[PDB]
Amino acid sequence: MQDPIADMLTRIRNGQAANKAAVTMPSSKLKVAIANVLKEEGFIEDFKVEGDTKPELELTLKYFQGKAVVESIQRVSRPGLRIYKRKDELPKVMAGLGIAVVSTSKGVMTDRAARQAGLGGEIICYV
Amino acid sequence: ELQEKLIAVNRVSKTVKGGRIFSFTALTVVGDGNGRVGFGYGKAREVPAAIQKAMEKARRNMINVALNNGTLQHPVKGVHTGSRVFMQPASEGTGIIAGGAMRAVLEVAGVHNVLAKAYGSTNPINVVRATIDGLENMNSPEMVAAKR
Amino acid sequence: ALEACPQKRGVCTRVYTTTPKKPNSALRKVCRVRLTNGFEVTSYIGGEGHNLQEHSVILIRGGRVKDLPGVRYHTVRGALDCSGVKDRKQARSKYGVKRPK
Amino acid sequence: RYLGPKLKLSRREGTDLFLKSGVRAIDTKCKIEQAPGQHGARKPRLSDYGVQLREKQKVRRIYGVLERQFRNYYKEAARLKGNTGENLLALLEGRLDNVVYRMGFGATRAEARQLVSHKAIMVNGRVVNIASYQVSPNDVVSIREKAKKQSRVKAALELAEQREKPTWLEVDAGKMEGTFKRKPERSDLSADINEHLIVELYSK
Amino acid sequence: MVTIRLARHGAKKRPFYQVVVADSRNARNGRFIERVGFFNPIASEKEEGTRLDLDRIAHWVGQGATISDRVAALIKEV
Amino acid sequence: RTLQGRVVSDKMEKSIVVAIERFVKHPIYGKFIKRTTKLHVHDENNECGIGDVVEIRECRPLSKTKSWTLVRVVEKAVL
RNA sequence: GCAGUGGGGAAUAUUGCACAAUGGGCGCAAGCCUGAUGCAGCCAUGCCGCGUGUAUGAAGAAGGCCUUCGGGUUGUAAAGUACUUUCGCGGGGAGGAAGGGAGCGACGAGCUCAUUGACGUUACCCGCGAAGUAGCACCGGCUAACUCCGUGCCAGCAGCCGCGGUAAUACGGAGGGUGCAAGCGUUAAUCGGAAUUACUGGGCGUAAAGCGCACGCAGGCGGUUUGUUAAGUCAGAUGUGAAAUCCC
Repeated sequence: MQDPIADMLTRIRNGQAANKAAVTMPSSKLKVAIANVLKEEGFIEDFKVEGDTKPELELTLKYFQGKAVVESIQRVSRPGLRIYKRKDELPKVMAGLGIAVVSTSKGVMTDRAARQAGLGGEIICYV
Repeated sequence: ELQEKLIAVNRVSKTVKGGRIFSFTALTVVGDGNGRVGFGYGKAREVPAAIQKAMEKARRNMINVALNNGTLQHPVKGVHTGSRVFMQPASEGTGIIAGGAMRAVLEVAGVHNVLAKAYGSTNPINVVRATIDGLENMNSPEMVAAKR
Repeated sequence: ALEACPQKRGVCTRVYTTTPKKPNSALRKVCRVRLTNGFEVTSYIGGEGHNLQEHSVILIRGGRVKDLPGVRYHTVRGALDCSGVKDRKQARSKYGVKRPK
Repeated sequence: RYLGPKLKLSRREGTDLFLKSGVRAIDTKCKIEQAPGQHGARKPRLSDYGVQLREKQKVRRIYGVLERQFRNYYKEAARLKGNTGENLLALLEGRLDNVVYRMGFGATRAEARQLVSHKAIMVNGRVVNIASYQVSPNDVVSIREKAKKQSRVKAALELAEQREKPTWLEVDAGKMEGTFKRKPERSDLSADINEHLIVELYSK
Repeated sequence: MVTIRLARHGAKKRPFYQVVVADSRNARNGRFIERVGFFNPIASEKEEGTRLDLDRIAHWVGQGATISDRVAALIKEV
Repeated sequence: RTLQGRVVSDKMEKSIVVAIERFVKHPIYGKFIKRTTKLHVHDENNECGIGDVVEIRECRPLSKTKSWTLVRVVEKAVL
């Protein structure tokens, strides 16, 4: 598709809306790299590689009483207009309550993770 | 104890059948200064009658702003009617930089430092609401962690 | 003012009188002036009495008269042939009237 | 500064401000208690904006300062940490001309402002002729060695004897010197000012 | 012609010359090549009247840089 | 300077025009913009033909319009 | 070209003094030239410590101001006196720069010494010393500051909303008050508020606004995997980063 990352993000923003147990999404090293921070931060239970012939990423979403584990989640860096932030440009999503995934040379990390490493990159999306 | 602040008072006049009946309105802000706020807007024939009645209503409808080091948690943009209000936390030594309608509500709120601005409609009655509404949508890490 | 100048001179063409609009009624004194700018506009004549003839030549200030639709300029009394008001005890700063001894 | 009838501002503010002969029973406020003009006898009808306005008024009148700097110092005190109201008086009370007054070198802030401008006042050795000078703690403010002869200060300091000084200060009539201990709190200052009313006004 | 003269910072009640090596064409207070020291006629601001920095000028001297009459006196004083 | 382009013409003798293209961001918007330029490179050996994407380097101005010369041919043909 | 004249215009100045200093041209040097410049004069045009005053001063008997006519206000008295201390007079007289010259030394380096002070005398310091003008705009709302009298949709006010037909605080006058404290008002000119072109900040069913439709060129965008190049992009170092400034 146009922007696979945005698709995945949306396909998850959708699954949570309908309170779905798990959601499929075409596999991809980059995608997996992302799903890695979502599970560590606590946005998702985890994930697993599924698919008889086609590689998929069965994502197991979790919920709680009141609000969903992931209220908001959207991509800020699209193919139409890429964005890059410096070590001091990394914005703290919701005073830190939430985090943002960035793609740097050191690898895919969050605001705090990237802030510690001391590097900046393309702001994948905010959650 | 609780502290009050008079935002503004309007004469207000309507053409009632038989002449002109005057009714004064008044915006009051009740707050202790450690995390609670209260907005009141009652009417009355006399100015003081409205002021008192307002303070009573302000104390009846209070909110609990989760202050953090004399500031707020995360930025918020409330949009009441045509009016609009934005808020953004700031380090110490900043000072409540905002409108009198918002500042008065922030000062009593306990907020020591904060950056804000009014967009769209700037009605003093619509801005105060948008202000107290944004103070409600405010959340802390414990809330976002517990609710999750 | 064309050149966006504060003031502009001009020779009067005719010193006639005009009547206010609907809400008013009087004989306001005006005069067509041919500013050096190359325009012939009408200016109001402040004061209870003036001494402007055909070859008056007076400096124009710039002010619209709510009463006279068109008169968007006022005459500066106290300059050129435009003699300042006489016995003006109040508005001396305007109309140009020296303070009596 | 305003520079004019000060004995009228007192009544106008309703409170008796100490401009000069506020001690003597000559102070108009003691003889007649009401603002200047002809409408000083009629019953005044103040409003919300009125109390706040007339509030900061007397505040700025006491120290006798312009509305600009008075507003500037407000922004500053409101910027730094701590209660604004408290910080406010702190800065204004830090003014050199003001300090000199509290020290007793001058009969009033007006006269003090004059003494400063006349280079008749020094700070930590070096002389300072700026009334808007912010006096910090541990700073010594004494009279000029050459000004130690002028009868004006000779009579001022003479009366200073036996007279107590503020807790945030400490003068020495003998050496005609003085020290600015620390920043005075609202508790130390007993001014007829409601720091909470002056702040609301600037809020608008 | 590269010359080494004094650059007057001259100000109302503030006479300070900057012995600098610059082209003769350039103005007295124009763009200079490089400062080698300073000069205080009254020597009131600081106790150190002048700081020639011999080694520095010692380079221009021979490179084609000529020193004026006045500056030469200060330089010679080292 | 080495520039990469295409041989859009081989009409002249010992003279071939190379259409070099580049991508630069807009000074205001910032979005990438396409811009090309025709350069008359020298080719004494008349080796390069139309459709050849060769490299261009700065050399002694053979003429007023020619100040570049053929260095190496990247590919074979892409009309 | 400098000063200046006349004309124009709403309108902008001494046809003044002088070279010692700094700097520049020529000469080995002596030295010469230099209204470049250094100053003074005229005009508050502006800014800084004092426009119509500053400080002092009688439970306050006069005058100006206001007034619900009870009162209140201006409170050096509205008299005087002293003042920050102006102005003015006398004396000294700055550089915030020292040589030119002369003596020693090879009139070279260096050292030493003398003359010349303001610019062919200002500033500042010291001494003496008289209190020594004052007015305009405005007071319905925005604009901070009140009524009486006269007049009466009458005369007049007005940037906008308006006001005046016998009680008008917006007309004219008077008492009083506010502002300016020669500034303040006023006139003219430049910037933003306007997220009302909106990249950050926007809209198009009915408020201004989608092409009548189809199709199609350029262009924009475009599934997946691998390799080379790597031009774009990104990174390190280095050169320039005109100077000045923006920012601190």
